[PDB]
Amino acid sequence: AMDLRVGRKFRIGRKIGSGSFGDIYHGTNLISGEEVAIRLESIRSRHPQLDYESRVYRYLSGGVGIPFIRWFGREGEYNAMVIDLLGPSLEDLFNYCHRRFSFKTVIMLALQMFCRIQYIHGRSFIHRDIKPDNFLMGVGRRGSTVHVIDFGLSKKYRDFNTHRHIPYRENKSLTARYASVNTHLGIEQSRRDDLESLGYVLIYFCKGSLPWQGLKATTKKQKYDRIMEKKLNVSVETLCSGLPLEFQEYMAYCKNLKFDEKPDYLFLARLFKDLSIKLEYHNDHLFDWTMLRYTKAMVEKQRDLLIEKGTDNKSETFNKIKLLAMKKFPTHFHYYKNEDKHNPSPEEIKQQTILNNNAASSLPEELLNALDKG
Amino acid sequence: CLTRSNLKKLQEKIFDRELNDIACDHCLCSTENRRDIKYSRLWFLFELEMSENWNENLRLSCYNKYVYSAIDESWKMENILLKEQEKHYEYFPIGQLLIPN
Ligand SMILES: [Zn+2]
Repeated sequence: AMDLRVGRKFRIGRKIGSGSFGDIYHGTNLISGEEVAIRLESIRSRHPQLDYESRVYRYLSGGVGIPFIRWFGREGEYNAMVIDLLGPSLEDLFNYCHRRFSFKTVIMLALQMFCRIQYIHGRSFIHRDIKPDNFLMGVGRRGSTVHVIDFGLSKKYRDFNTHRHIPYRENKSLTARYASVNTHLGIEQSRRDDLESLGYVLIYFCKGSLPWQGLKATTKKQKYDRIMEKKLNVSVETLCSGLPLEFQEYMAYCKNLKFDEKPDYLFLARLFKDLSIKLEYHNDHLFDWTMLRYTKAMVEKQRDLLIEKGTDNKSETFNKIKLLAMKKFPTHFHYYKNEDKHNPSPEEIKQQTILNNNAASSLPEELLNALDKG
Repeated sequence: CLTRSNLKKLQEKIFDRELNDIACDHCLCSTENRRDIKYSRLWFLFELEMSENWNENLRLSCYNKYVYSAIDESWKMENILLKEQEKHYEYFPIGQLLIPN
């Protein structure tokens, strides 16, 4: 009754995620007690893919950030896939940080995503569905490692016996937000299209929005048309206005790639790694949500101290907590300026550090212990 | 067996014990903290990663005890903090999970 099991090894716990026409459940191994994620797909679905990506995970097994499948098989009405438990997605962490990421976090994330994508490409695969929702963090000591999920639209771009690329095709069926420009044109997706999609995600992280977002039209077909009209029209410079030039150089590189040529992954790595050096970012594995969760927890336990010896708020209180953390780690938090239509130099970006150092929060007696923290 | 009705009854009792059966003075585990987030993953999978006793995380010490262990006393969950730092994965500073008094 209350003991539902999958694959005779895992018990089903609380529901954690709801995929499209599917559900994701937290679970534990009956014998070892290891936490697992359980994906359930009903057989009565118009487009089943759980069996397919099950084969993909097992083929991409042995890679960093590639979720190791613990078991796949059928359970009653459902197809059941069991992997090791993962943390929230980047879209989840985006909402956690109120949809704005620091320059540091974006670069740290970009460097991890570059390796994930290159590995998948190195196994003769392309993802074809790159969005913040398909990148998850680990739990426990894997919490620093970015993982990749959802290979339902994944496809082999080359043969294995020979490295010959798939032929150039058109009128291939048109995720409108992060899709490549060539994907809108019906052109076959390639390795270039994945990296271009990745760029759209990174720019989306810095600005919190994209040009094709929030476009209005009377006829709903025109709504979809305006977005396509937007991607093709917008220049790379306009797209990466308030961002460092490294971002523009990335998008320019990816959109200039041929249909079959191999990307210079090492160049993309150095490009942002050089930027982090300029911005004086160190490899300390500290994301925005990492410092925010810590600062939040540090402040809230001080409440109990005050008591013993004594939804609108959330946007205001998080703002107070974000500012305090911004003061505690002034070198880490650098953000994109909405006003700027030019590419800011590392100096202007490093100028924010001084501003963050000379920052003042509302809380008085609580901040006194935050001074005592040091 | 595994049916849709079975999953419903299983999830109902869990969220019943999740709503008002988690009795601790922990701030993150508190019901007030869950109203703040509509995306339960940010709480259950990200904020329960924190450790109040620097031995077990909140998902093990608080959640597993009040939600799972109450439904079934034999329901097992491991301490993922006791696990190794695996070679392939990026380094995880455990200091980010430790709550300062
Ligand atoms: Zn608690």
